Amino acid sequence: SHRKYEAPRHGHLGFLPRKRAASIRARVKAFPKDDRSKPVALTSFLGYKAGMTTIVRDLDRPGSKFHKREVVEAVTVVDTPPVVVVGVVGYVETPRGLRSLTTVWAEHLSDEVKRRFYKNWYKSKKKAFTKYSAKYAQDGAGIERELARIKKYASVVRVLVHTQIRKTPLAQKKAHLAEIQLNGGSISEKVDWAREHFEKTVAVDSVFEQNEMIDAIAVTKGHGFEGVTHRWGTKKLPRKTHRGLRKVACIGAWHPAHVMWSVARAGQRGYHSRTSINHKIYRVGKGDDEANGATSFDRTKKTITPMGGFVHYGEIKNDFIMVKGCIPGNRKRIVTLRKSLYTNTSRKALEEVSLKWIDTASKFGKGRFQTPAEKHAFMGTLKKDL
Amino acid sequence: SGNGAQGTKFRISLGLPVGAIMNCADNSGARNLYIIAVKGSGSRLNRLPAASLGDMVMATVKKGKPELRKKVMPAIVVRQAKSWRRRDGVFLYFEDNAGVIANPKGEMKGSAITGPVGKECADLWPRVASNSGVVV
Amino acid sequence: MKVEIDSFSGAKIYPGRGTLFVRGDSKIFRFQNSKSASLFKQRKNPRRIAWT
RNA sequence: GCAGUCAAGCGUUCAUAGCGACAUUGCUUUUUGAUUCUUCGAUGUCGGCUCUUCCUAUCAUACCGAAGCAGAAUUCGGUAAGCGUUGGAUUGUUCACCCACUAAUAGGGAACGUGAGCUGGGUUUAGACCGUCGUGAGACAGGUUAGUUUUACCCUACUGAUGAAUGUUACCGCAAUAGUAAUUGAACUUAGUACGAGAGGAACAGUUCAUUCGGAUAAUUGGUUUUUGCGGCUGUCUGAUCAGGCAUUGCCGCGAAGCUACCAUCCGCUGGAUUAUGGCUGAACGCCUCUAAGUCAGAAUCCAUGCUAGAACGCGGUGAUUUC
RNA sequence: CUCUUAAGGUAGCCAAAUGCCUCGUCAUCUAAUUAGUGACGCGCAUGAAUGGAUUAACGAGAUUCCCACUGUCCCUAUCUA
RNA sequence: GUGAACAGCCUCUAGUUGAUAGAAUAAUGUAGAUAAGGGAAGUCGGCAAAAUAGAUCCGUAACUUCGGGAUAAGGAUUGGC
Ligand SMILES: [Mg+2]
Repeated sequence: SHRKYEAPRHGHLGFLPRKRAASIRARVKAFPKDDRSKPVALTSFLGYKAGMTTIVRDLDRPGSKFHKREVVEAVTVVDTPPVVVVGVVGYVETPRGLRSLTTVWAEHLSDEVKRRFYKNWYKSKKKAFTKYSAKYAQDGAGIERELARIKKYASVVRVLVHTQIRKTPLAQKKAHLAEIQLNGGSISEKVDWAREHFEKTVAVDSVFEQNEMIDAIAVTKGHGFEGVTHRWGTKKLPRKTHRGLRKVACIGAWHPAHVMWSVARAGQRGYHSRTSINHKIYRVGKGDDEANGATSFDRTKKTITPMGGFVHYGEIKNDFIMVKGCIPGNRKRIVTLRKSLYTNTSRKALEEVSLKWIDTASKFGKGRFQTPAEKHAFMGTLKKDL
Repeated sequence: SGNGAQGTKFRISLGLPVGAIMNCADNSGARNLYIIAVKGSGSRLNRLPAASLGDMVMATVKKGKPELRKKVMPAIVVRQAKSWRRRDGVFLYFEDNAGVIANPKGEMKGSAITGPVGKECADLWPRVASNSGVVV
Repeated sequence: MKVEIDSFSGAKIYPGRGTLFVRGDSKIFRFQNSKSASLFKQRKNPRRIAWT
């Protein structure tokens, strides 16, 4: 007979079922609208999240109390070493949706990728793409025909790329492989750009740039079987409740004589796919660079890796994307970094950023120094050394 | 905040729910300010309205001049003991909570303030700032 | 961007670190972390704390 | 309880801007009556708490039509249930009442929703105190005080989790269907402007924040501590020392890591089609008319975009396929 | 002065564990009190060992408020067996 | 032994080491803990929990049956050598 007072329901019904994601590499369910009037380039990038740190920068926001003032912001540093092309895939518009028509692979497929097709790599004969490589022997034909098949039909073209996970601290040898939509001009130019990159390499600076807003697609940190209180933000029952209080009291009215799809129940928290949008890029680091974490303001040779390594991850020896704020996923987890589905003409989105300082103290405790230099300069000499 | 204020106020952590008592920092004759309402505050079941720095609150004086008691009046919050984080990265906090009595517009009833005053508050109410010692 | 100093331990305080306290007078204090701020609230004396 | 028809009358003038007597037609099933059909080999009997969902006779929020609409404010009506609808003092209360905030503090249903969900304050056993009644035993929807809240391991539903069979095994995908989400306020500016004798006094565009909700996240700050990590302390036991045991983790200070908080930070898409309504051309009716044919604009609406799942009897592309 | 029916509620005490009306009226305490207290009393239906009024001390009795206190709560988090 | 102590805590003689066991450490529990700012706003109601606590010296109101009230309240001190 009508709830006594009114309050909004606990939780978002759009994010159901709260199950564990079908895979640990979160699917990319849309790419940007293809403008065929501009160069061929990747529309998303693979990468491994490494950790977070802090930035200092002047804000450029006219009319704000913090315009022309320093602000400190959290950033996450996702470890993105260059990816490698090994295939193209053509999709044909049907009245039942996009369909993969064919796929052509590269002559040579690396061990990192090859392993992705094996459960038990070590005790296998590694016969992965052996007979398929023979298709390249007949000077063209087999391969050439299918490239032509894509050019003729095929409404959209995707490339198969994969991570060089070896260039990365991770114990995992098996590499992550994914399709990526080619958004540069002409279906023909697409497959050609694709063919001219087989076995070769694409890096993030050819995909993303400073102050670019990018979305982030990842499976959310797992937490196992959750009670109703934390899974749904439900009010706790009073201390005097017999047999428990981390519940909900009324799982339903008498009629319908059924528990309904919409009330809160205990079960899996975490490990959910999430496409989080609109994270402004704050740095496109270079791997060779020894001043990753340096600034035109803070002019010392230091790498983006904090003292002690990124905790539970290790060092950043490759190019990296530094994005504002936080991002779905935990450290070590594969992340797709997709560029935007729309042209945010905002103001927040238009602000060009210059970092003033990048934090690099140990995240493994209350870090007090930025560099080995600084720690020595401050502490003087110790019983060890010299 | 409240209204009749000049400007906007980036959110600071809430320190003072309803029923909180804070010090009175002005010459008005009042020792306490007892919080009974907050002019910003929206609505959530079971949620206590709670003020922070520079918020106008409705108060009563639980201690002090008899001619000042048993009646509800506007009040402005100049200090909070509850930690909060300025956009420049720094978490800070005062030693007590205090407010100054005021009218619905913003004009302080008294003309003095003992102790320091949060700048967020001062940058929001001219008269508070006018009558302020050290700010922050 | 300034580096501040722990006003109890003399430690360097980079942006975002620790807490700032504003005592009754208007004496502003700074701690690089909870440890020196706990010691401070405990009415210790830095001169007697071997690592400061 | 709610809504109509008539128009005497109110409304300075004027029935119908807003109302509306006398009479009169209805609607509703959260009232309360009436009935006694079901249940007396028992359907747990009030209120609150908690949580979901629905109704619209709509309080707020979107876009309109109208006014006794100058402006500001308000009131009447339409499309509208997409989204909100609160914090408290007194009472067991439902109800009521006052304080207070607010965009607004709308009304109802779901076995007077919800007791193997709680709680047990009231009513509703036996103790006891009153008043009234009675010769008395005792009685009084009169007052008063104390009075045990049981079971799920089954089926289904719901939440999540595996999984036989479609040659085998692996990788990359499609998308049917189902779900879906954002919300509301202020300040600056427009502008002391339009309007106005005055008193007063808006809005669009632009800018900066905030509320309510949601999804992640842990660099920072904070919480937490069997890191029994370091140190300090009491008592006792190992002859002393060093170093340790015992005191249900003996106690205290700090304390990484992990988890975690509007106690922390980040993020929350943009196209179309329509509704009310206002219109274009335009007859019916050689005039007139937004409508009859045709047509434009047009809403917190809806349909897509986007977001989540992925049919375990929906599908596609691709790799390798057994001599011990 | 009179009637019923023998007398006609004195001393006291009260919206009291007894007051229907009733959330009584005034005062006090609160921002706000169907609560509490101090008062008032034609008291439906208080009242004198069917005991009345007062009362220091005592109470795991009922009831109000203040200080201290605190995860009762705002609003939840974390740890151990 | 500590201490006021047949208290609690540790020990000697003596007696036990017996109450299915193994591997994990989800939810929800039962039992034991702690929480920034606020401080009863929770609730029929401070239910539960939290705060106080030994000892020495100082200090101690109304009222009263003169016995009490009273550890009233409120303070300072406490190791080791
Ligand atoms: Mg009866």
